[PDB]
Amino acid sequence: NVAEAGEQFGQLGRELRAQECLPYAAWCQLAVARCQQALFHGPGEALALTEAARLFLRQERDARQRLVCPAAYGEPLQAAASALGAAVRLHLELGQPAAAAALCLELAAALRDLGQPAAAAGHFQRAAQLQLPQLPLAALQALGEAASCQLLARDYTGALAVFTRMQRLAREHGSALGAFSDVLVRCEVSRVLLLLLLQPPPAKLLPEHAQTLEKYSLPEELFLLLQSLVMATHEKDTEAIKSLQVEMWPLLTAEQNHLLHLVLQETI
Amino acid sequence: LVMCATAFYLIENYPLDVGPEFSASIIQMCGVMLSGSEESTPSIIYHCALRGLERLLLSEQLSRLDAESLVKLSVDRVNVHSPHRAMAALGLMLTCMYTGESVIVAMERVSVLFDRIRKGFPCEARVVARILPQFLDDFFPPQDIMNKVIGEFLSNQQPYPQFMATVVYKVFQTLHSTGQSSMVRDWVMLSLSNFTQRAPVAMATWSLSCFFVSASTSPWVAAILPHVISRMGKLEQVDVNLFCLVATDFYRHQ
Repeated sequence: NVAEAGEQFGQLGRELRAQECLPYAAWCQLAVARCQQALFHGPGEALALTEAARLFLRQERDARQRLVCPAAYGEPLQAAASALGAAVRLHLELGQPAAAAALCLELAAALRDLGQPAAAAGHFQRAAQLQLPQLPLAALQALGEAASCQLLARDYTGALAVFTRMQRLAREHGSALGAFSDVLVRCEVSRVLLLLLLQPPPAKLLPEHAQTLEKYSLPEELFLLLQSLVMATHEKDTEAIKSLQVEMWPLLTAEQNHLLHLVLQETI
Repeated sequence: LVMCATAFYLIENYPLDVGPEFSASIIQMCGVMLSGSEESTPSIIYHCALRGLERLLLSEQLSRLDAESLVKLSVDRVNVHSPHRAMAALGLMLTCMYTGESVIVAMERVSVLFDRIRKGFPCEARVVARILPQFLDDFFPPQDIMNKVIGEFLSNQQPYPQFMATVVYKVFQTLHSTGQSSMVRDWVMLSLSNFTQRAPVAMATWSLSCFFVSASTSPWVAAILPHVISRMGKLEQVDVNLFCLVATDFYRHQ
């Protein structure tokens, strides 16, 4: 009966996706999960709640990406993060905190697409603390997509907090290997373009920020042009800074090309 | 976010239809949330519950005991590290003083502004140097405002006097009102004794030239100060000649 009640709601949800409604096939998936709380199915109870998460985030690529509607206002964006609230709480009671952080990296790759880059910063740091005991290189790629949010969200001071946490694990885990050898190239080229953008006072300059700026005042091509740029902004040299962006534009990627643009304006 | 927005609409407009015990307990739930960490309560949840707190104070509805609960929570959040988080907390310290022992308790609030210059990023401390000229002239008389500025201008734990140089300039030219323009002259004498105990020799002579400009004649000495604070260090033969011209027009100003 209550076992046979769950098989009836599964035939209904598949004849609607070809019919292509999808708030109602999205409402068909939340009915499968309410039965399995009356019985106790465990890891299959969390399978009905995360196929209802795939179907409210497809109602809003047809409302903010494919059909960019000014009347679209997040009723299936409020619906998307509420079926994922009951999903993460049910892996932890069964005790698998590595599966709880797979479902929170899906919620934060939509909010960077739907144009909410400050609350996208957000949910990337929730899925790392559920992985730092378990997978310290699956945990350091969720913090490299957290630095691409706050520079869209223009949080340049909160962006110094998340770059010194990537580098403090690779000296505990990597010393570098490999997969951890490319996480440390991205974090000593981008903590140097922020301390000239915002130049911190010696009270709020940590003992980790103190070490990297004595070395300058990683590839041999790009290590030589970064010692030269910390000198000019301490000399206020307007001719020195202009010829380096011409000669550091192919070297960086366009996430590191955004931090060099905002220094040359705030010194000129 | 939407559920804390309708709590603020009840206390202002419709007080008596809900209990008096219900008004003071929405104030307390924004203490735990606003004194959370930079990842416990997000930046979008942070900035929206805090703008509604200075609304209720400007409304004349809250009680005298209900208003001073908001005063304590705003002190503890100016000394958090994130300045976008800490720029909004500086707005709450004003309004409580702008809805309101009288001499004694106002001593503690003014020195909170001076530390954000010391600790705090230069994207933050541009805001703090535009206010504090205008801020001190309104509350408490300029005999008390003068002691805190220069002794926290000359200090070795000043990370830059550059933005602290613009603070001292706008004070004196409002003190060039006709009643207090001669009291401008007495404070120039005491600060000269402090320079004889020395800063470094390039650094010590730069701070002398910025002070006599702000206490000078009207038409042309006053416009030199952004040319002076442009070059903060880097002593020059052209730098030695500029110090002589400024402090002698003050000798014929006495």
